[PDB]
Amino acid sequence: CPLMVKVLDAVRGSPAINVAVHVFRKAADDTWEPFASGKTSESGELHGLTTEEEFVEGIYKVEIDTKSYWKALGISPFHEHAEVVFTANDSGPRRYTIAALLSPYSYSTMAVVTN
Amino acid sequence: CPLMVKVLDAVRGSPAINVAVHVFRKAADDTWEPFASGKTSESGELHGLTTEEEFVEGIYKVEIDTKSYWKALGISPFHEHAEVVFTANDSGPRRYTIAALLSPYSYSTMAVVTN
Repeated sequence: CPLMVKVLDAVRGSPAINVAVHVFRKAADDTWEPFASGKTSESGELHGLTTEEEFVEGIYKVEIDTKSYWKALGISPFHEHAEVVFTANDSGPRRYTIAALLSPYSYSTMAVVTN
Repeated sequence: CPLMVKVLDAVRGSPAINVAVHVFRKAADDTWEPFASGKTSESGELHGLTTEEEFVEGIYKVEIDTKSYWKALGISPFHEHAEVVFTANDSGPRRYTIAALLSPYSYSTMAVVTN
């Protein structure tokens, strides 16, 4: 699969489990259309979001529901959600891993694009 | 100034100068309404976006135009922009500094909130 999302918790030093993730694709009319979604696994990963056939060039948004994650742990967070917005280009490199490292008032996100 | 934005460039070890920033506020009908915009100075800072009177409670989105930054520097980055989405002023007025540390395939953002 061409798109994987990984979410980690910097407060507890753990995968961020059962985090809701929504992927959207930008439509011609510039609105965001649901594309795929899921919850992270026990390893903080969400696999299986799409297939090579379905994941065509375009602008995509990954929304990670960090607020709900923190609230279920009893912790007061700053953000409503985390967002990752990027163009998929299949000129060269074919697999995208979108990683997010969560803290209450900060987050870091990285993209690893390989093979 | 209740809202300040600070942007740094992790490739150069410097302020990220001339970075466009657009702030949106969610309206009663749930769409993102333009609220304020500006660009970072030579110190990577953006002051003057709003006033304590205008910066009412709401859900705000700070969009940092990182792709246009990397490309005005001749570089092809991953993200379209860096987004910071948060509820503001729901326990009374606060001052928010939204900071972002930029790399071509990653960024970190953090919020300092003071009363």
